[PDB]
Amino acid sequence: AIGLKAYPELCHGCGNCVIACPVNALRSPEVAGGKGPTDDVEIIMIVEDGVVNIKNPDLCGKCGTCVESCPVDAIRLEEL
Amino acid sequence: AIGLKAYPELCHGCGNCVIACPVNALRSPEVAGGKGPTDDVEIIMIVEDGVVNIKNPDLCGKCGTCVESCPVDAIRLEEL
Amino acid sequence: MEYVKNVVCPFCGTLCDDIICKVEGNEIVGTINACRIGHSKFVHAEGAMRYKKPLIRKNGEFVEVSYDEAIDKAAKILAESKRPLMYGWSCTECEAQAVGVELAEEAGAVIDNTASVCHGPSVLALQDVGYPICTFGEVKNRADVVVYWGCNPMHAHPRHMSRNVFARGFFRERGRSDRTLIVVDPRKTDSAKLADIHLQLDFDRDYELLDAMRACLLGHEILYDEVAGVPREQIEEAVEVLKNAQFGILFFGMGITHSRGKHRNIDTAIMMVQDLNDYAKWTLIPMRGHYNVTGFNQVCTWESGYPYCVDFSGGEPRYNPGETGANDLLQNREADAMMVIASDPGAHFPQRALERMAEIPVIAIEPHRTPTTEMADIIIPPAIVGMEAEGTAYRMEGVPIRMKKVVDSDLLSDREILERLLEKVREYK
Amino acid sequence: MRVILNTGRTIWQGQAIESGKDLKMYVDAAAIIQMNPEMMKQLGIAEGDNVKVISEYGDVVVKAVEAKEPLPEGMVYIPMGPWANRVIRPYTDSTATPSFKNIPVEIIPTDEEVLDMPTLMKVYGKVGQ
Amino acid sequence: SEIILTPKEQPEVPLEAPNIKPDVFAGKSIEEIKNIQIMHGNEVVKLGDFFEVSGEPADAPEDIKIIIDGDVYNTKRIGQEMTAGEIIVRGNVNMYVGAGMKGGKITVEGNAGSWAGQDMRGGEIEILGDAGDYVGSSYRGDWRGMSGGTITVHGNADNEIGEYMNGGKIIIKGDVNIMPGIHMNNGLIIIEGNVVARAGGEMAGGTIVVKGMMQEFLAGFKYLGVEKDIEVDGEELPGAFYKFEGDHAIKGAKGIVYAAVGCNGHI
Amino acid sequence: ETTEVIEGKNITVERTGEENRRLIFQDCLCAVCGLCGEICPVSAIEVNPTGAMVRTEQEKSKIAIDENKCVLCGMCSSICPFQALDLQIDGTSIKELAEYPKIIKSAEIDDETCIQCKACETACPQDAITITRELPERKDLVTGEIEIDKDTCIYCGMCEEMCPVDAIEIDHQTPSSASPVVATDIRVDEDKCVHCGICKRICPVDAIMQVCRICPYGEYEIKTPEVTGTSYIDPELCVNCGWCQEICPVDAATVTKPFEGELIIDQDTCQACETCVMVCPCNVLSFPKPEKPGEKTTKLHKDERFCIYCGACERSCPVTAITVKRNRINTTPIRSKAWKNAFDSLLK
Ligand SMILES: Nc1nc2c(c(=O)[nH]1)N[C@H]1C(S)=C(S)[C@@H](COP(=O)(O)OP(=O)(O)OC[C@H]3O[C@@H](n4cnc5c(=O)[nH]c(N)nc54)[C@H](O)[C@@H]3O)O[C@H]1N2
Ligand SMILES: Nc1nc2c(c(=O)[nH]1)N[C@H]1C(S)=C(S)[C@@H](COP(=O)(O)OP(=O)(O)OC[C@H]3O[C@@H](n4cnc5c(=O)[nH]c(N)nc54)[C@H](O)[C@@H]3O)O[C@H]1N2
Ligand code: SF4
Ligand code: SF4
Ligand code: SF4
Ligand code: SF4
Ligand code: SF4
Ligand code: SF4
Ligand code: SF4
Ligand code: SF4
Ligand code: SF4
Ligand code: SF4
Ligand code: SF4
Ligand code: SF4
Ligand code: SF4
Ligand code: SF4
Ligand SMILES: [K+]
Ligand SMILES: [K+]
Ligand SMILES: [K+]
Ligand SMILES: [K+]
Ligand SMILES: [K+]
Ligand SMILES: [K+]
Ligand SMILES: [Mg+2]
Ligand SMILES: [S]
Ligand SMILES: [W+6]
Repeated sequence: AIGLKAYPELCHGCGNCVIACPVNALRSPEVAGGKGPTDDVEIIMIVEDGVVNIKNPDLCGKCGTCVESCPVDAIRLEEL
Repeated sequence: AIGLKAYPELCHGCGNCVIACPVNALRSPEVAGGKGPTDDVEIIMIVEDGVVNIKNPDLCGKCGTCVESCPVDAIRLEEL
Repeated sequence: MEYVKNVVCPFCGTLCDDIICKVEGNEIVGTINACRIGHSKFVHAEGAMRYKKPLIRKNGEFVEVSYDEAIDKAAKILAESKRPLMYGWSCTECEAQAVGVELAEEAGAVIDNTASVCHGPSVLALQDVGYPICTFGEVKNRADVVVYWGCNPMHAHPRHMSRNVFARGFFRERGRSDRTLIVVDPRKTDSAKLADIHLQLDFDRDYELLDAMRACLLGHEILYDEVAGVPREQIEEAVEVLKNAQFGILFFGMGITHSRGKHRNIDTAIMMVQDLNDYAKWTLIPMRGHYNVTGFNQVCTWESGYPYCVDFSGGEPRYNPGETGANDLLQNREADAMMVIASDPGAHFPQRALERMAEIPVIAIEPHRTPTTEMADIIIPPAIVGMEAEGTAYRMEGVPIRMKKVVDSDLLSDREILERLLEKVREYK
Repeated sequence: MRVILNTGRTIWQGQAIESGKDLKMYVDAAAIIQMNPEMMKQLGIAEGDNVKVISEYGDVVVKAVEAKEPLPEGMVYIPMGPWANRVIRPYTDSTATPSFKNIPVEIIPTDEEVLDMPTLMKVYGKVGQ
Repeated sequence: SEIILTPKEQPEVPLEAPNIKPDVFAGKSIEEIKNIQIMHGNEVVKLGDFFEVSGEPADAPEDIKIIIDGDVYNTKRIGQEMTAGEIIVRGNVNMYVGAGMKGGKITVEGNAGSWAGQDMRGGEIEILGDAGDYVGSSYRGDWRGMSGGTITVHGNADNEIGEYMNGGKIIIKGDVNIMPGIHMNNGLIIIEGNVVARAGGEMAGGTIVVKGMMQEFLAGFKYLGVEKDIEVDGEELPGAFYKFEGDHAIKGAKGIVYAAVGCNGHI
Repeated sequence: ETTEVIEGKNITVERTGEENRRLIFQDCLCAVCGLCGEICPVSAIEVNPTGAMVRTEQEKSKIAIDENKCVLCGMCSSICPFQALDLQIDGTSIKELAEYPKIIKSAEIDDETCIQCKACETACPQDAITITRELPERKDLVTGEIEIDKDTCIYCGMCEEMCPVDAIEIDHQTPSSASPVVATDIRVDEDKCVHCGICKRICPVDAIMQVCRICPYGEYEIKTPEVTGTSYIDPELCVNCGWCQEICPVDAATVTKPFEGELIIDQDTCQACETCVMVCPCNVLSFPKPEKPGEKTTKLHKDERFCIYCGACERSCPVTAITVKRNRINTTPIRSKAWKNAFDSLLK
């Protein structure tokens, strides 16, 4: 089925997807307000060692918001 | 000096320059009326063996009419 | 493994202060939240030269020396010099920059930072017409219209958009959905790909475009039917978007400081932002490059009265960019010695300046192997601010944040190196 | 071919400078020239082929790369670095700031090799002191 | 009357010589002129160390004419703030020639650097060769610039000549580059050659005349038509000029650009 | 120590000395009439074929000047009817020096008589004339009241469509649940409105009030149009053909010519190659199109009113079907006898 897939080799670490995602926003006010998380939180993905890193793919509702926010197609919704 | 130069290898034999030339026209009523000469005439150039052939370059006044009428630049006014 | 939080990143003028550092031994092995660039600074890339000790070259080849010998010969060069250039500063902390000002005073030197190849033109422009700015939080919480003018933050300030545009603010709780995003650039950059409006204007005609926009803004007719490659009708439609903002922010960058007109491109942009305040709240922020370029211009300004291109040769501070700037002294062959700190003009000056660097004594307070060290006579390695050394830095809009020390280094800090160089320069004089 | 030379940043050139300008990474990220695919076709070169850039002010050989950020017709992109700064315009017009962006250049295919970082600087001829 | 300065070979580190002006030379013997202080980098030195000095003293600056019989391409601020008298330079000069000038006249027989006649108040400057940027300009941050005098450049000048001009007259017989008359408030600029771009950018008042070709112009100007036989600041101009008023990016702008019809139909 | 600088197709011959002399040739102004080559006392000028230089692409300049023969006397400069040759002395052009004979010609517009109709600008074969005119604004030639009741308005768009001057503007939008309307505003631009009444008649809900005042109040509210502007004749592009004088409906333009002569055409020798027609810098020559079918026209039509007798047509014709005579060349007083022989040698 269609799911979240990361392409870290294309990623900038810019964080737009992390901030744009409503699941992340709902769970972390710092993320809702555009900051990287400092408090310990369970969210779908974060920028780690400079690139996007998927941590909780089960929480992803495949809405498509992050994909629109990435200009370099480093995060996508595709099969598997 | 600037003078008439033929490039027969590019020539179509179409006859536009021969007919367009006023010296030729004045000298041969058949040429003035668009025909190849049948009567013997002395004119600047003819189509001979399928290509343009300069016969009397001294009568050329380098007005440029022939050049305007050739689409494949097979007759020209240039140095020498 | 241990995680050090609230770290401030020492790369670009975004100056993010929410970095998590992964520390293993005494060494930084990973990061969280930092973008691709910031991460690359925090982590060592294997095969990369990190100078462990000072060096001096012997007309053609480098030999390891002690700190005292290297500092001593460097002090001798500056003491004997009649027009020394002290350039860089933007990638170290403010307390070292303050010592540099005092040392430039003592040596009769001209001190100058990377502003002279960067937002120097914005400095010249703001001195002539003004400087209407705000802090990031006003952008996040209020900004209705966000413009990136001749800057490419996705490649040059990677987290800038996520923190100021996609962020949910007090009055803009829907983040990106609450803002009209505008980008002005002759290229379809990855920043432009995210925009609601992309003015893909003709290069080096920003000044012409801004003149039409401002004439329109003040009620006048636009003379020509196309300006900078943009049709008249869309000039006015763009002016209406800006006039209808509730709160607008103009971020601008090198595309208009390096372009034809240079400081006068910034000049006209500033005056438009000012005049727009009769129709809508409007403000601007220069996208300052390094994490502490802004800090030097702050420090140099408050100690001397002038922000950069500062010449102490006469005792009094004097200021003429175009005369006393790093590139002017090198290209006009005025400088007879140069000290580089926390910068790489060998990589980033034009050929004509490097021609002069080839002929003169070059001192380089530099931790890594660079085109400048390849043109250097003395190399003095320091502890790196933000990883091994602490101190104040200033974000692109003036907000001061203290850089943190995360791990230990046996090397000396910039400030200690500079305080010793200042000690010896006095001894000789 | 006459083109307009634009220069500036890239995430890869930023990663490279903070990894190390002595590394091969930096040559791969900064010793390049970005072109629209139509322009590469017209000069007859492919990705990886080298290009000779000549200006009123210098010359450099850089590796051709297909621009993923499309350029205006007639423009090419060299990331900031010592390769770009061999050819851009040095004069500051009495502002102290060189003209790093939008410079008329001549580009030509070439079989010459890209000079690595320490070799490139030797062109300036540093004399010891 | 005549005091000769023969320059010795000029240093790579430039000289600043504000005191080379009739005002200071007045009432001094040659030996005291030999001891006048000038700057050479971060060193205070004597004029004699870089110039041989001959000639006749005089006590009033009106009667003194300084001749620099040789190239002084690396000496700045010659004639700065002079009130009277004359300076002739048989060669090139560096920056700030005649900066702050009040009266008298300077003749440069070769090229001059940037800021020739910056903050001029009166007198004359004549440059037979080329000039740099900021001819007759203001100083950084100041909105009050040149208020009087006349600058004549027989060759070409570059950028931002007459920046923030507020009186006086600049004449470039050659070509200029970009932004002539930027932020002009008052005065007169006559460019007899061409202009690359942005003549009169953000001007509020004054008059700029271009007898050659402006390659580009500015959309904030309103076209008023053509005027023939114009008279500006005591200068007679023959021929017809396209007339523009601006720069209307500025509030209340009353500046005027005249552009010669023969080469400006595209404008 | 003479010199010749070639810049593009232009030619500069200069000699230095106590008197600096320089002869400047501007290719773009040259009509290839040949007069310079004929008058040259030392045969220093060679003029390329007139037709070829006008009808075909050539890299060569229209003339060639020999440095080694040129004595820089300036006769070619004096005679040139097209201002393509200028001799300068201590750099002042000889047309301002009374020592040098000057050809007498003029072209003038009485600007008080001129009404700015612009016919002469159009007619000028050399584009030598600039005519400006400032018309009144549209708003000032028209009078009325118009206002739209936006609460009554249902935004059907019919007035915006029908408005013949696009004076009405509607702020269309796609509806949303927050803003469930198809438009948010409607406006009339009275700078454009000419009060024709169409919008009010088409309005389905009578939301537009519109009154035209032109006929009752036009005497008082509409100012009589008074159209200003000026004229300019470029003296170097100008050639004194006289087209402006003859086309002017109010005889505000006056032209005097340098040469007097005649044009002679042999219609039967002429083969209508069109060379002289294209060559003629004064638009003297034309091919009249027959007005009705079956009609015939004179093969080559002239109107010597526009003629200056430069001789370029005759020079271009390869069958010499057209010849030029020249009886009088009007000059300022000539004192040198060398100059009087050169000017008389061009008479025929
Ligand atoms: N990866 C990376 N990031 C960095 C740096 C780095 O070296 N690498 N350095 C830092 C520094 S010092 C700085 S100053 C900032 C610089 O950040 P920016 O201000 O973005 O500088 P650039 O990316 O060089 O150029 C900005 C844009 O201007 C455009 N441009 C070119 N010509 C014109 C023009 O005529 N008009 C307009 N409007 N635009 C034009 C170019 O297409 C380019 O995309 O980045 C900082 N961040
Ligand atoms: N073609 C072209 N050229 C350009 C530009 C362009 O757009 N195009 N942009 C220009 C601009 S805006 C700028 S600002 C310059 C870039 O200005 P540069 O100063 O050349 O930028 P960097 O190469 O990042 O240099 C920073 C150096 O400081 C060192 N450093 C890091 N931390 C510390 C510390 O704590 N102490 C010390 N002593 N050193 C440290 C790093 O190792 C690095 O080598 O490039 C300019 N050149
Ligand atoms: S998809 Fe909708 S949910 Fe899954 S990530 Fe991208 S955004 Fe958060
Ligand atoms: S993915 Fe596209 S967006 Fe999310 S980070 Fe990597 S880049 Fe910035
Ligand atoms: S020359 Fe040009 S025209 Fe005369 S014949 Fe050969 S082709 Fe037809
Ligand atoms: S040139 Fe004029 S003349 Fe000589 S040939 Fe072609 S046409 Fe007949
Ligand atoms: S953005 Fe500039 S600052 Fe915030 S992280 Fe990426 S780099 Fe360090
Ligand atoms: S005279 Fe006839 S030909 Fe000799 S120049 Fe003036 S125009 Fe060209
Ligand atoms: S000047 Fe007297 S000589 Fe030299 S060309 Fe014109 S005419 Fe023949
Ligand atoms: S002159 Fe006679 S024609 Fe030329 S404009 Fe004035 S009126 Fe119309
Ligand atoms: S017509 Fe009557 S209604 Fe339909 S729009 Fe024009 S006005 Fe509003
Ligand atoms: S009146 Fe005639 S013009 Fe004025 S608006 Fe209604 S329609 Fe358009
Ligand atoms: S008639 Fe009544 S309506 Fe027709 S124009 Fe004269 S006034 Fe306006
Ligand atoms: S005369 Fe012939 S040329 Fe001189 S102006 Fe009247 S028309 Fe144009
Ligand atoms: S006249 Fe001589 S030239 Fe004019 S057309 Fe009849 S032929 Fe061709
Ligand atoms: S016609 Fe009268 S004018 Fe036209 S060319 Fe033959 S001569 Fe010169
Ligand atoms: K995407
Ligand atoms: K042809
Ligand atoms: K690193
Ligand atoms: K010749
Ligand atoms: K309509
Ligand atoms: K008439
Ligand atoms: Mg100023
Ligand atoms: S910077
Ligand atoms: W920078």
